Amino acid sequence: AVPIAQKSEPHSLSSEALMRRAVSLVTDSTSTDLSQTTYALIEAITEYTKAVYTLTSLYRQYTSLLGKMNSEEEDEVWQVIIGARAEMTSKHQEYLKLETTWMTAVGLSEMAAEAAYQTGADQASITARNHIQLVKLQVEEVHQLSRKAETKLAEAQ
Amino acid sequence: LPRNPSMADYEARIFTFGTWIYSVNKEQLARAGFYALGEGDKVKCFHCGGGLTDWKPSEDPWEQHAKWYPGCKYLLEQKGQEYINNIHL
Repeated sequence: AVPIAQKSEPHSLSSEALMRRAVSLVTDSTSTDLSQTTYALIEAITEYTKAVYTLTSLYRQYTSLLGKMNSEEEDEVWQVIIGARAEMTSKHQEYLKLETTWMTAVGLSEMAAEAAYQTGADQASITARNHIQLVKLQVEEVHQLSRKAETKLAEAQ
Repeated sequence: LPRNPSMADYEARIFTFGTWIYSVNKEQLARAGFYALGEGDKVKCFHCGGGLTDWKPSEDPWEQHAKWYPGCKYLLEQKGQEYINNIHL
């Protein structure tokens, strides 16, 4: 047997048209937001991590100077640790804010990918799916490096 | 899914109460899913994103998460529905 050659119905439900364009506009909009938010989040985690190991080194030094310092000095070292602590906190706060935003962008990108899949747009589907995949990979890795630094700060406490 | 997966760990959350000047217990707060926001006694749940302030001397953090944010799925996973329901009575 051979397939039946056909064609006649336009397959024109307004809903069909709206749904297909919606899928395309949204996959693009989420692509944009995912890249943009992933960059901002990674950058904030990197800046936060810097604030962490800075405080870690401040502690390692203060610990090294235990005894060697005297009254005023021990106090001056501490004011620096106080200001450093505050910096790390502010960077942490910013990083958590952007982590939530990235979570939304990722969720929204997955929605679009699934929709493109449902509507048969495999190309847009796979691209977005591969993109989400990469972005998740990189953000997990930077977070892990970030945990390493946090552990060393703790150990230095 | 949590709003802040990075704070899904207890140790991550308790690390935020390093310098806590309030009587509300920080281990209990961290156990109930909260991490300090770094201002006042403001805390927020890593999962539902719910924030609480103005704590009282002897207050139960889990009691307060169930009170104010009964819909938190971290809360029911840890305390169950009857617990949350009892709080709403």
